[PDB]
Amino acid sequence: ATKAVCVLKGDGPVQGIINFEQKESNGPVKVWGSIKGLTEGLHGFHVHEFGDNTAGATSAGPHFNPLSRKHGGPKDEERHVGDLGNVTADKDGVADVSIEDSVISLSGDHCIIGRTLVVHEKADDLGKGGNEESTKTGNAGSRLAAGVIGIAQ
Amino acid sequence: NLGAAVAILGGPGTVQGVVRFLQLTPERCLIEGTIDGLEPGLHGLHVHQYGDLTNNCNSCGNHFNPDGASHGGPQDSDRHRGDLGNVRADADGRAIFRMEDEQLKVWDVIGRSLIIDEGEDDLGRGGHPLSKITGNSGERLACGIIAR
Ligand SMILES: [Zn+2]
Ligand SMILES: [Zn+2]
Repeated sequence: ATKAVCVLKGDGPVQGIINFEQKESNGPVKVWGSIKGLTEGLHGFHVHEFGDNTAGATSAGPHFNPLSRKHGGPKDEERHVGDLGNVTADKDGVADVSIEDSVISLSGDHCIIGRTLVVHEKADDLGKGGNEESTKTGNAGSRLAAGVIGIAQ
Repeated sequence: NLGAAVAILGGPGTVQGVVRFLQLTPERCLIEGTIDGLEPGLHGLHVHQYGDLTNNCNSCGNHFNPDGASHGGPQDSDRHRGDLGNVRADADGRAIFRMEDEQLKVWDVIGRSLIIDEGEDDLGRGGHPLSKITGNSGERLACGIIAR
């Protein structure tokens, strides 16, 4: 597909809508939207492997990592495909989101459609924390709100 | 295996459930699920073409119909790919069901939506202007994206 959407929902006040769009085959994917209810600062923003949320974070799994690499930031070469870095919530809790990534895709082996998009509790340290947890989740913390990436018109 | 999926159904009401998909063969797909909070009776179950939950279940679009067919029941060959017929909820409001489909294929519905309606799907036989379009099943009750 060329467009996708995701509605982030959670048990807390965190909630928002994220849009996806890709105009070139295996090209860049524009990721833009809005989230509210967050604490001011940077928050992890990842695509996990599975959209199955029957068990929540357990069934959603780790970061979408088809190439079997270690965690990183979106600008790094050693990264998970689902590694999209941080988003910024202002002093009112609103996170105006705008990302452009070419490792993710709306087609092919790196397709993220049907998977889980999660905004996390803490800020992603981009895999530079010194501990092993940095090489897995970037110490981003627990899931604040999540949603499935579905095909949009 | 040629694909598996799962859809958690939710809406602005008491209806909620979990439906799973498994592509047994290239030409046969297994569909099983359990949905609670339904009024006792028949309820239409359909795959819509957009997994867009930004407006309850209304932004999900029409029945997934890539071949440009008319609405029908599961036993009709001329039917939308997303036409799954009715499921029945018992007196307690629970609808447990298990079906195979020979047109709906898991890889082609990943990212799309699965919706259950308030009324019965007339399978295109109701003699109504909506029969050949939706099945005249009324309002949408709960929906969810078919997830990997
Ligand atoms: Zn990662
Ligand atoms: Zn139909």
